[PDB]
Amino acid sequence: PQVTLWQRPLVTIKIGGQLKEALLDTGADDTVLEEMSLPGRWKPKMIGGIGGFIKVRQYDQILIEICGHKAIGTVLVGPTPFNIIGRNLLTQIGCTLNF
Amino acid sequence: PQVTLWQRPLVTIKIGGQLKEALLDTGADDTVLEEMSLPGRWKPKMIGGIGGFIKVRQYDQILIEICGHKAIGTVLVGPTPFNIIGRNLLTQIGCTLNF
Ligand SMILES: O=C(Nc1nccs1)c1cccc(CN2C(=O)N(Cc3cccc(C(=O)Nc4nccs4)c3)[C@H](Cc3ccccc3)[C@H](O)[C@@H](O)[C@H]2Cc2ccccc2)c1
Repeated sequence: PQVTLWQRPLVTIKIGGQLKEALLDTGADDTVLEEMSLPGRWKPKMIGGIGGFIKVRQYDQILIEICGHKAIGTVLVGPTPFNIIGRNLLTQIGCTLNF
Repeated sequence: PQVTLWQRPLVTIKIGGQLKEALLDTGADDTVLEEMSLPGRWKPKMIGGIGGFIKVRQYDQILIEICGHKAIGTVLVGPTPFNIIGRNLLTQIGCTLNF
């Protein structure tokens, strides 16, 4: 759908049998999700943002349905204020930025 | 123009007589530029990012060319690692997110 930027672009995602709300985020290379339970294995990782670096658990390849659209990729779970869908999944649902 | 997100969506801005590149960031409510020489005076603000919070100078009423497009807005200048243009200016250059 087309989404204007007068408001945060949040979408509903279902991950892991749970529904979440997440921000669509063109500056983020990676999807980062607030602490939640996934089944399976993960790797420790660190990413930086404004403010600092956080240590995060890298899970792949997780199925996520974002709006209607299914995608599979790496998600990282950690101490983020908000669930962020970054460009690794945005490419997968065909998202463009248009001005 | 239409950007796909296989790379980071970078644009040239002209800000304060200086040419820079910045990231078009739908997740960022506020535009934050690395420290630079801006005239005029300002107010301290803090904003929060993913690794915590950063303290920045707030200038209002700043002219930016972002691609061909002039906008006038609030710019925070401070300890970011990238120049981010956020939704306060994105909305002025008429940016849409599309999937
Ligand atoms: O993959 C990532 N990093 C990797 N590291 C290594 C490999 S990959 C990664 C994934 C998600 C987010 C980010 C880090 N990140 C942020 O920290 N901010 C804070 C931000 C940026 C700009 C403005 C504001 C703002 O307006 N804050 C405000 N607070 C109060 C009022 S306004 C906030 C938000 C997201 C956000 C919003 C609210 C709370 C928390 C975060 C941006 O929207 C993101 O795109 C991105 C920007 C960025 C990108 C690269 C390096 C540094 C910074 C990085």
